[PDB]
Amino acid sequence: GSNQNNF
Ligand SMILES: [Zn+2]
Repeated sequence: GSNQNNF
């Protein structure tokens, strides 16, 4: 799967 981190 794809992963995204938005701090
Ligand atoms: Zn993955």
